[PDB]
Amino acid sequence: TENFTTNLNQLARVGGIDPLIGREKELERAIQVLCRRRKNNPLLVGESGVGKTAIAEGLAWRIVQGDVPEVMADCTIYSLDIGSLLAGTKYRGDFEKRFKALLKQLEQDTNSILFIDEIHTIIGAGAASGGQVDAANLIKPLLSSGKIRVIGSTTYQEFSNIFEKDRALARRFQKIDITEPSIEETVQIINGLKPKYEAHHDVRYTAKAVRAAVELAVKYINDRHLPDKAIDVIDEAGARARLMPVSKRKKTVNVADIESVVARIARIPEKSVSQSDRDTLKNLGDRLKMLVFGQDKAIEALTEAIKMARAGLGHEHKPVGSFLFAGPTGVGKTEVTVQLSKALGIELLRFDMSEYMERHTVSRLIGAPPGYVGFDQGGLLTDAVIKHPHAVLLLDEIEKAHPDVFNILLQVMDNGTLTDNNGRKADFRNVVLVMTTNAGVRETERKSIGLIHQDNSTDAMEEIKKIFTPEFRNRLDNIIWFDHLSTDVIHQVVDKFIVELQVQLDQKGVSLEVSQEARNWLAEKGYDRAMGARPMARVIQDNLKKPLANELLFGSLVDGGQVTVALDKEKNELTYGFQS
Amino acid sequence: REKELERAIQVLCRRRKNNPLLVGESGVGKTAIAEGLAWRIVQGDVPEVMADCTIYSLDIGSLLAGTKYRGDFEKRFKALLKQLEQDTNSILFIDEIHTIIGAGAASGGQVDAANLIKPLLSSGKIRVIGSTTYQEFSNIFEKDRALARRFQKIDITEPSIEETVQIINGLKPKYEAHHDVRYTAKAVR
Amino acid sequence: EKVRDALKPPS
Ligand SMILES: Nc1ncnc2c1ncn2[C@@H]1O[C@H](COP(=O)(O)OP(=O)(O)OP(O)(O)=S)[C@@H](O)[C@H]1O
Ligand SMILES: Nc1ncnc2c1ncn2[C@@H]1O[C@H](COP(=O)(O)OP(=O)(O)OP(O)(O)=S)[C@@H](O)[C@H]1O
Ligand SMILES: Nc1ncnc2c1ncn2[C@@H]1O[C@H](COP(=O)(O)OP(=O)(O)O)[C@@H](O)[C@H]1O
Ligand SMILES: [Mg+2]
Ligand SMILES: [Mg+2]
Ligand SMILES: [Mg+2]
Repeated sequence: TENFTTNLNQLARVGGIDPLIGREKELERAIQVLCRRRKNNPLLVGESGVGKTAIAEGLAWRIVQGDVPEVMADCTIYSLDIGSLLAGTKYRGDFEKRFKALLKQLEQDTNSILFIDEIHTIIGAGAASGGQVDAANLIKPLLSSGKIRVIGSTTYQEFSNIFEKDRALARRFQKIDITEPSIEETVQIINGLKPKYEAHHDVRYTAKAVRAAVELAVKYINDRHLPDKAIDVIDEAGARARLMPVSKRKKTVNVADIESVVARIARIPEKSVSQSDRDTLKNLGDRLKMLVFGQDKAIEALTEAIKMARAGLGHEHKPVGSFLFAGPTGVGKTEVTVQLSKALGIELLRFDMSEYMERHTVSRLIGAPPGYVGFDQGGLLTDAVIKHPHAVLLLDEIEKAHPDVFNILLQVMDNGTLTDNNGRKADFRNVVLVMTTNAGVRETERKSIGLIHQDNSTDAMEEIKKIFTPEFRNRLDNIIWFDHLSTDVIHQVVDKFIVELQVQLDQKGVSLEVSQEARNWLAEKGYDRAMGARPMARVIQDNLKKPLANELLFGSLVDGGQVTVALDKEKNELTYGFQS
Repeated sequence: REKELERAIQVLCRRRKNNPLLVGESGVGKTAIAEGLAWRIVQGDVPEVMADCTIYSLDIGSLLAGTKYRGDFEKRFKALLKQLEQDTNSILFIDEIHTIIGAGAASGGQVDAANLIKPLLSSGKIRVIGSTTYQEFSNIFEKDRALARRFQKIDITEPSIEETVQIINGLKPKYEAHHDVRYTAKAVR
Repeated sequence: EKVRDALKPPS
């Protein structure tokens, strides 16, 4: 029978179980419940990682040191193993024999206590072919009688949905709700456990490192409770140091190592940015300007907002940024966002809001459609953010989306979190939200039927106000109005489109060199203010790609290149010369 | 895959909850990373602490099959833990770990493989290298917050074009011998 | 499923 039950008090003598710190009120109630003449069976109900298994085992630990009342002294605690109890019980009566034999020794001792971890498993432990004979029905008369004392442990999900379904078994137990300790209490717990973790990794943890692990975990590590969250960062930090090369090995765990661990656990950038990343931010704006010509104000808003986040000046309850890039066509509202992801090397979450025109399809970002029993549930936007917390979230053509989509982004832009239907929470604190719309292009473009031309370019904002609710616009960090491309800007665009063409030709081995005068001709021919810079692509396609297409497939341009493009002033037309 | 592995060695060198989970998409090398860790040990391309370690690949299908009894599953599964508990260096590679959360053997009960390994994983007795997809990680896994706590997710991202050509060059001898062909360097790119 | 079998020893 000893194979099924492990004496926890023995482990305490050799140090098998870690010490329990605090929990004076939680533990005290357990003693009161155990002392009870009747129904002396406490139940430790709490979320995962809140010390449910450290209290029952910690009680045994306290007994060895004599830090418990005289009544609790001289009382051993046994931990039951359901797996061993149900091992090789094929024949009828085997399980009952093992279970009843255990209960008999407990009643005889009169000072023994049983600890059943994950007690939700005894409901149907011994049921066979629909049989109702289970550990719960067997133990029941011994709990109601009060002969034996049993300590339980189960999560709220399991307790409410499985353990509390049997209204008889639950009556016998006494739920002791355990609440996660405060930040102040958690650091004390780490100090108590720090000697064991320090010995295992042969490292020393600075007092500042302990406080940082707790404070940083809450700030960044979500979906896990504080005692586990902090111990996870501490244990992982020690391993990182122990296994790195002996040369440059550092026994002490400075506060900087803690920050690096939290970053990898949460997949976010680390605090106290390094010199290498500092160079990226210094030249982040100047790199985008090379790719995107004009509209520097937009780049200044994105880069400055990112710097604040990486400098510790963030909102702490909102995303890195929320910018509504409202502007005319072909002004670089989407190019800057696609290049930003490349510049920062972070995943680009691109959502085309043209699809989400009606409410039935808007429930795909936070949940699954009704009746979708398929296991592939979850929102498209919540799952994506969870996979990549550091990323760029682009919602193109946000105006086309049903107005109800603006209500979803309110919490994202104010609280920084969006919850899935299942209850999972996504953190937007590191995502650069960017929206692109053409709400006011027509209004400003609109001509005025009057003797005096109207002072346009003001009504554009008034149209944006009508499309977007005031609450949505208040949360926004800045509404960037993209201006129209000028003649000088278009010249740079032609260069940008020629470089891309050169790259395509480089794959085939062809080399292209456009005369500077010829580039000016292309720019003037295609320059359109209303159509932005997209027409420049078309003139590049008609003037250059169309003639070369026939030559590449057949002719001198099969390989070798040696192209020489120039224009004729007399004819105002291009001259293409290929010599392999 | 030294950046991903290094993280896994850190998790496997922990006092408690030393069970690295290789979460990722489908086809991004989740299984190879775990089986690769064994290949690297044989050649001595791993730290000293990781040396003298064996990786066991669990087969839930074979284990569950043939039970036909109340305690057959528990008997064979518990015996496996004794082997892993006695051998401190033994590591268990449970591929498609999402399956253990669902009742493996139990029917109308909660005595599953997941609820049996939780006590051992919490105390650091045995290490477990799990592998699961992102869709399975969200909807099958993470529904039992207790088990998810024991496992430290290690996101595995798709490799770049340049990184993959190195991979093909590494695996080119295996396919060359099987097909008796020679893949040109330009062809793989 | 989980069925209990009663064995019979030889006489
Ligand atoms: N007061 C505490 N003193 C010491 N360690 C604690 C304390 N509270 C929690 N822990 C830590 O909590 C872990 C043990 O798990 P618990 O917090 O007891 O949760 P649990 O019983 O495993 O929860 P499940 O898995 O949901 S049944 C170890 O890392 C303990 O050190
Ligand atoms: N300011 C700019 N600088 C450089 N290229 C630009 C600029 N504006 C537009 N382009 C070019 O326009 C191409 C296609 O149009 P986009 O820039 O994606 O359009 P947009 O600014 O998102 O506006 P919509 O969506 O068409 S109303 C890009 O690939 C760029 O090459
Ligand atoms: N670094 C790598 N070295 C060798 N093979 C790799 C590597 N990364 C990925 N692979 C290949 O990826 C495949 C592994 O697929 P896997 O992730 O197990 O699929 P699934 O997610 O469907 O279970 C194999 O073909 C394996 O060789
Ligand atoms: Mg527990
Ligand atoms: Mg666009
Ligand atoms: Mg696989």
